Amino acid sequence: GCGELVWVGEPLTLRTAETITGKYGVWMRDPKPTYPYTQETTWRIDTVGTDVRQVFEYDLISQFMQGYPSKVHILPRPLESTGAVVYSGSLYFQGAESRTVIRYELNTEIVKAEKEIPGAGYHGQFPYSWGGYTDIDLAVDEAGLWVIYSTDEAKGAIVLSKLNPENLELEQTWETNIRKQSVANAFIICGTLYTVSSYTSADATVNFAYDTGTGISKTLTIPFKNRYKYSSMIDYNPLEKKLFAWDNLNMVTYDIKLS
Ligand SMILES: [Ca+2]
Ligand code: NA
Repeated sequence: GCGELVWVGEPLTLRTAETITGKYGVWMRDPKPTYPYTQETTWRIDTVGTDVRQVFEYDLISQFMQGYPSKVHILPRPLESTGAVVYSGSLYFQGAESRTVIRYELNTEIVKAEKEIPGAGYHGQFPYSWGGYTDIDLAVDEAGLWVIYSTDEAKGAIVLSKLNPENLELEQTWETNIRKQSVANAFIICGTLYTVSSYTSADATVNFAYDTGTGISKTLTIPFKNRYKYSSMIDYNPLEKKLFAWDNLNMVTYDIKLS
């Protein structure tokens, strides 16, 4: 079931990139798998550079952890930063040098939808604290697809919007009081946005929460370890109920507990 985050486990390393192209990146599974994929299917994008187009796909967890990809997709336009997600058969990613979110259907390699996130800063305006052009961060939780960003009107505070996964329309929007560039990353669990304090520390914390159901903001002190000292991506998977992260070449996962 659902609840408030109360604990994060130790990071477990599932795969380590062998080249500088994977110093930062995004890896993910689909919380709503659709044919021909399953809950084991894994995608990995090494995101260093300026023409990021290769998406590595692995049918099996064993292949993700020990082998070569089973398929490589070449995106039709370059991707920006580490914020992408996979949801219900599509990769949702941000176009390079844009505030455009793109829905790319993985089995057909068809762009099904594109949407400018209204007012969103991009390309170094409202990144997380490490930089990396992390202005726009997609998220999946128990209720579906969201996007995390900021705007000039919000003065750089985290804004989050629920997204229609079919056509990318914004369905509802909330404004927090958390400066986006003051936190290392963020993710959503059960409709509550959580932030991480530091991308370098072994003794970081999950330090803020904003509950979209109640409008209430809280401070937290839940320990969070950046084992390799440079976490570029931290997302939540609601099917596995785990955090997925990318830390200085390493694809890692953290158990959690909800109350
Ligand atoms: Ca995130
Ligand atoms: Na994301």
